[PDB]
Amino acid sequence: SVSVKATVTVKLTVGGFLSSLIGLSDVSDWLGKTLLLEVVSSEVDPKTGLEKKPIGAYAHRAAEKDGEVTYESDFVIPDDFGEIGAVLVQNEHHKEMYLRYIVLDGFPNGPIEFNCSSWVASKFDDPQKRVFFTNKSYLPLETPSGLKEIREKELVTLRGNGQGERKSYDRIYDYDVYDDLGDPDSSPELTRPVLGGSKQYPYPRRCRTGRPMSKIDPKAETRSSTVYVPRDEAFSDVKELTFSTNTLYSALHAVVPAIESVITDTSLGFPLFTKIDELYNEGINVPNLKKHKVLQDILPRLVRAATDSLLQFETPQLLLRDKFSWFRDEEFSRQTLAGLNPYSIQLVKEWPLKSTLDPKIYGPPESAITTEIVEREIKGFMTVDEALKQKKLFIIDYHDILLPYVSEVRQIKGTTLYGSRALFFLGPDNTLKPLAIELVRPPMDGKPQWKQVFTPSWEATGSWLWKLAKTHFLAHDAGYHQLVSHWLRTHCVTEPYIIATNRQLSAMHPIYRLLHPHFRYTMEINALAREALINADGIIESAFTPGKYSTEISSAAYGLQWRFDTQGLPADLISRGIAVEDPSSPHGLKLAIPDYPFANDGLLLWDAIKEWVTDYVNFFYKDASMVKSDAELQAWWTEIRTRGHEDKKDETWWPDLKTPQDLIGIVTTMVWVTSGHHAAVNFGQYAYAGYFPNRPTIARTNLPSEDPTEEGWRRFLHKPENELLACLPTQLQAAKVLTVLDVLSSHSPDEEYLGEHLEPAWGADPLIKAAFERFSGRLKEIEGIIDARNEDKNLKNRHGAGVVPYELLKPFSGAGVTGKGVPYSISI
Amino acid sequence: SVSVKATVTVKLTVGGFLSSLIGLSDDVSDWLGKTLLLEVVSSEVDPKTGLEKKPIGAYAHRAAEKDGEVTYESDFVIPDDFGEIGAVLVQNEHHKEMYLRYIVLDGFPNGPIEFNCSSWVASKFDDPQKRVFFTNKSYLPLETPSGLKEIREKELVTLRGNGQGERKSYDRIYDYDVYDDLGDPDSSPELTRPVLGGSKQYPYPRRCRTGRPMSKIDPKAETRSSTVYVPRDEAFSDVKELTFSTNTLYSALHAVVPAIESVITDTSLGFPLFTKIDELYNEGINVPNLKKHKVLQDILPRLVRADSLLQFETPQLLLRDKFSWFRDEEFSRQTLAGLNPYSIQLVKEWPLKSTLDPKIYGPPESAITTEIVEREIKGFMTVDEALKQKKLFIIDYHDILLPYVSEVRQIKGTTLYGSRALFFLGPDNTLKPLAIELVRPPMDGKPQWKQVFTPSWEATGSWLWKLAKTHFLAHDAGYHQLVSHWLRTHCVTEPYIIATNRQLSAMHPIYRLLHPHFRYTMEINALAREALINADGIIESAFTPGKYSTEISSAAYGLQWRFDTQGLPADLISRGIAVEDPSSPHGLKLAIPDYPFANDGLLLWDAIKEWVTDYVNFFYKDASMVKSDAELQAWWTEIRTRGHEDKKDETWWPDLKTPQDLIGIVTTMVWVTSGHHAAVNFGQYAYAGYFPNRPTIARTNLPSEDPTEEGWRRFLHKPENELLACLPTQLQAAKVLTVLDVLSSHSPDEEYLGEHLEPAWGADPLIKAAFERFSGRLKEIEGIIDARNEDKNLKNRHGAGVVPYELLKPFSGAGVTGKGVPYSISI
Ligand SMILES: [Fe+3]
Ligand SMILES: [Fe+3]
Repeated sequence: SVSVKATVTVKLTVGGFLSSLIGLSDVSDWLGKTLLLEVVSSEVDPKTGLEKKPIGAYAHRAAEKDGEVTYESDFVIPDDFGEIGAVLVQNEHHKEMYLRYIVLDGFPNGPIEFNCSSWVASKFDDPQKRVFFTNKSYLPLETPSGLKEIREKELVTLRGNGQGERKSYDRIYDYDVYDDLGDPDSSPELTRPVLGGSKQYPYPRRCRTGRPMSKIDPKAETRSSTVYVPRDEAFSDVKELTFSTNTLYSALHAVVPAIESVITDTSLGFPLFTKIDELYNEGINVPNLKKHKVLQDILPRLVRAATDSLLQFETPQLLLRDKFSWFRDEEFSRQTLAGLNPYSIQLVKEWPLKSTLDPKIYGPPESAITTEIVEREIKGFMTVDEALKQKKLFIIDYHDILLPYVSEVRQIKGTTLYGSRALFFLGPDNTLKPLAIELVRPPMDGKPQWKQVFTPSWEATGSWLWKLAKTHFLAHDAGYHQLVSHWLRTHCVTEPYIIATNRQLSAMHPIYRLLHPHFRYTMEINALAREALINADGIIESAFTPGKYSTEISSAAYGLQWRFDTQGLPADLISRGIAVEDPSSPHGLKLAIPDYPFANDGLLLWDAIKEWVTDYVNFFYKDASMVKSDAELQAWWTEIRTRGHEDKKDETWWPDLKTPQDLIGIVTTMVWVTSGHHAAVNFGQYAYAGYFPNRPTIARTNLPSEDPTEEGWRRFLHKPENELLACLPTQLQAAKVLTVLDVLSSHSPDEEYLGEHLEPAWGADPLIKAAFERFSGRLKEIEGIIDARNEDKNLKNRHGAGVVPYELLKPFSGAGVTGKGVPYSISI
Repeated sequence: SVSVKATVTVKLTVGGFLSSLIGLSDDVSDWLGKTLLLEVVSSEVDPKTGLEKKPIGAYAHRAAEKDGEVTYESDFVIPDDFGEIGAVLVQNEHHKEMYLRYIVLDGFPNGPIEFNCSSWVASKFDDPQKRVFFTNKSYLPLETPSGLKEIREKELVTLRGNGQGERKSYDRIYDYDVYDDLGDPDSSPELTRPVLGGSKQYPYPRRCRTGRPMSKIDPKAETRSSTVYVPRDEAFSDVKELTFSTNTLYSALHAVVPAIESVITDTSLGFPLFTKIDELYNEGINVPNLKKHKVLQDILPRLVRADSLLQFETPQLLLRDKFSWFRDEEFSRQTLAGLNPYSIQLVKEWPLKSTLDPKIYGPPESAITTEIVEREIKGFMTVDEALKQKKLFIIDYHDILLPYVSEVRQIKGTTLYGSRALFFLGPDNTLKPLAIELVRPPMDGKPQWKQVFTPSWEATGSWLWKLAKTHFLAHDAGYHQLVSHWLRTHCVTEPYIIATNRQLSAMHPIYRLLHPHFRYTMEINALAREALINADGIIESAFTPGKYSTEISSAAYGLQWRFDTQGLPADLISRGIAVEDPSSPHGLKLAIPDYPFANDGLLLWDAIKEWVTDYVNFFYKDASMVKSDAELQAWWTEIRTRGHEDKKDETWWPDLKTPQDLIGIVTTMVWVTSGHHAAVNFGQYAYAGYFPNRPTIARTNLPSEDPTEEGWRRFLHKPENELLACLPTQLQAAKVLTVLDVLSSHSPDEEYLGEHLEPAWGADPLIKAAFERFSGRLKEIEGIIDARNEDKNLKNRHGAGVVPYELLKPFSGAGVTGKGVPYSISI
């Protein structure tokens, strides 16, 4: 018999810490007397073939260091037991405890580490014993015989039965539709359509919460301020208060209601551009502030010291470099390639431009952007048909997706809408020139279709109409960026992958341990987004052009455009006509826009990631038969298509999962989206939209040339800047958006950067640890490649007088709003 | 024997009132005087002897006291055989001078006899010779009544003086003398300036002789003085209100400006933020040494408010559009409708080429190229089609500026280039800027530096374009202020005024036609040679050429100024903007059809010319009457040979032999004093009050001129700090903004072209009728212009955020209205 010492390290903390500290509803009641431990053998009883009996041991307290308590248990294990493959834990305390890790000592051949990083419920809440595996990873068919049944049982435990209201201690991962965003029990004006489950509103599923349905609106799930996620996905409880989720929680439920308390007039615009400059210079006095000093610690870039507090915004990086760049047309076009939404521009392949909408409903489909209008601005270089053949015309085209909403959005007080197109021309020095913006209003109110084209002009009136048309198009791009490029294609579509990973891949599965850092933090951020960002009267509705139709439009974009096989960066660039496969070219891709900072730097990250994923997959899957025979892997991919993205389960574009290369393609796509895609659309938000006239979230008024009256037109001619002010966000909308965007762009102190620190199971296997080291080195090299590109005067889309260097895909960064740094996961 | 009563009306006031009120240097009781000796002069000689009858006397005695108008009174008796009275002589017994408004003779049966005096009558102790005032009837010299021939010629002798002496206060002597009082070589060899006028290298219009002693350290320099002499009646400030243009400007240059120079002590302190520039208009500067005046808050309300607060009003350009000053289309629109519409000219020859000495100034070929231009315009037409169809236009300062670059570049706080700016007229008749070329001549051993800048699609070329615009705009500011404004109006006009008083009798009809167009100018120019264009004056302290600024105006004078291109039609033809075409409006086909200054100016030209035609034709029935007018002939000769002596030999001076010749000369003169001056003067604060739109100086070189790796990186990192470093200092900005707000303000007693007539004009029925037609034509033009500013097809005056072009509307109220055309150069 061998003597064994079990050391259990527990973190000192409590759930729901921040809510109290900032005032929205003892230390001795926290920790328990003892913990029951059971060591589990990796091998079944030889000869009998049944599972050996776990050997128990109760564990008691010992020391307290660095905010972490140790629990100790000295026991003895028979020698015919074999290696230990897992440990079972039961909490006898009446409250949950957070277990950091477990070390088994006294073994000759070495210490045995278990990575817990989990809350262990009070047995009185859930009597089921928790199992923790060693850092050794196994395909299902390689599971040690003594662990095969416990592996399957734990998966059964996390799947649950698809019923019941989820309790805070549950660990059950399952799907449901977005039926929780409206508030019909509060007003029928807060009623919202269910997103997911129909041909008309397709949508990714989210984590099932199972709260009771409303009696007023039986399709709506009742609202709660405590939105369930499985217990360990609520990372905010064991992170510092500067953690992303904690800072965003504080902004949405403390700072924003405080803003709404001092800026009560919801229709008060800025009367002067100087008043906009005050947001950054003098700020806003907010006398209302519960626990004001705590917020000064949590949000130092926002809440400043003094019984009352000052809300004051930092200068956005765009303005620190060039106070005037926001109205230069070349910076407008530069930002389609290097700004916060690099995902919309595509190649023009058909000419003239023509809508696909039913002309019997939406009016004449021919674009008002004419060949002669184009040649007026490019002919000193080339003709239109020349430009088409040489891939020099590019477009951002929101016409067909936005026009079906115009009539309805225009019924909302304080906003309007157009179908819009922005046309660009790639010059000889590889910089974009904006050629035209077209704005359409469909036939409605008995009037016919309204349609105009605006261009940079030689005279003041057309020049001002151009500026107002940019404001409208920019507001459409803000909505598309926030709802589609950002919310839909990262946050929203990823949550079903997370759910399926926990439902179908065992915690000891290698692909689970590969995906895990890329999936942390996201489910909890998304739950807060459903509670306060994309809900009825939430942040986006209150400040973006489409109002209450904002989230529906992301459903339409999902149904119309989203497919898994174009989410990887090469396939996205190819799909938009920006690249063609070319063995001669860097990365195998010939770019029709050669200086495209987002895409140039993204392909460096894509290759580095792919090579890491290749090394990892090849370590565990030596051939196609090992892929096809992995029942967990196959069940995982199947559930992603059939439940997570159920509304697209029948589409033909889903990749096969039959070879190791198939798996590499699938994983690289997922983890590129959660790291670099999200980073590129997320951490530049304050830099470019913090000074909101550069990127307004809403254009509140129609163009003066839309059915003008003599008196309105004369107002426009007299004081055109006042038309822009009346069109730009209100003071309340500006403060709310700036507050949220500053938080979203901020790297928390404990941000986990792509390829900086390895996972426990990765560092436990020498060949994986080595591959991670090569990955980390590749990323550090990429840092140096990007830094040189930002000093290259030939790359005018990232280097120039007053130009912001493109750093959003530099992997590593310090804390704060730095404009660089790529986390593993969607963390904010 | 007829009994007549004289009613002299004298205004209660004293000379130099402002200088006391502004605390820099006798009580209402002692102001006036005791008696006034009046002598009536008959217009007819003795029909027997043919000798002049003697004048009938009478002492006038202080009689009444009303309305700041004290009247003297004198009853006396005139013989039956005296004749119609043609003049009255006046003598002042008081030790102080006095200012008479008018003299009325009551009693004669044919009506009252009214004498317009409007003049200061000195003490007999300073000048004993008595003062003659004529009736409002006008006479050519040969038509002079017999009893007035000798008095007429001797008043002219009195006004001319003896070409020597030092001019005293009470003097009324008009005479010429060169520009040798701008330097101050007697307080630094640095504050020394050359003499303008006299040399084939420093030609210049003459100015009013002051007589003050020469320089103990420099033979060719006149002493400096706190009182600059103009003939006594030309010092109109003494009888105008404190709000009068000359009074407000005296306040600014001698009170406000020194107070600013007392706080803002760092002559190199730039603006650290653009937000600091905005505070000029929204918060002001605290200026302490201003409550020493507390009169400034009444005289300069737009400026001196409430340690006193100097705050500036928002210029009109920014009221319409905070952002128009960034826009390339507003830059180009202002060559046609801004404060300097006189520089743009048609490109006739391509390619551009310098006329300067290649072995001193480098290759003369321009870096503007056909392929460079076609890169922007081929969407509309080729270069050859553009020159053939008159679609390319230029403002070219290269050859005049390049010779000064090396010397100006030795001045700390400034630099210089030779510049060209090229434009293209598109199909809706709006201009687009194509390129600016900046040139530095070979100096310091380096070759010629020459770069062309254009509107760009990339941030670096666009910021270099912005910086090139700043330099070009500084050059246009200097050329506007020194040439378009100072030289071609104020400066070249003063000799006309001098010659008119020297050679045309006050009773001469052309004297009386010209008088309102010449009022106020001489006193303003004296204020200018004392505080505006002097060594270390306002211009030198804030304008790109610094100490070389006035010389450049002499250079443009010598190189370019000719009398026969100063009329508006001849100016337009000379610049290639217009060709003579009987079938176009005004007989002129305009290459730039929507050209607000030229369109509106030709309306005024035609209205003025028809008034002058009517007046001249009333008095000169044929060429013989023009040829035999010894006064008129001596007038034109003195203007050529003495007023503009350095050009007296040029072949372009018009002849003066026919009524039509006279109409052309006068119309040219009075267009310049009214519409020309108004168009370059009263939009100054509107366009240059927000000085980044029109900076008076560009203090730093382009970053692309022999760049260092480090400086180039500063430029890339924070390009708006390059622009701040180039833009005027906080001292320079506060000085120019002060001056321009004053120059752009119409005093309340501003006399607008064709509103009120002169006394002699209203006295003759056909002249009055002709004036009424003139006045109506002008009122009509107001409504023509008002409609033009509502025409959306006239994109150069109508559009979103665009300042209407109102600078040549004839009538206005007081203040900085941006409209209204005075008779004269009044500010
Ligand atoms: Fe995000
Ligand atoms: Fe003037």
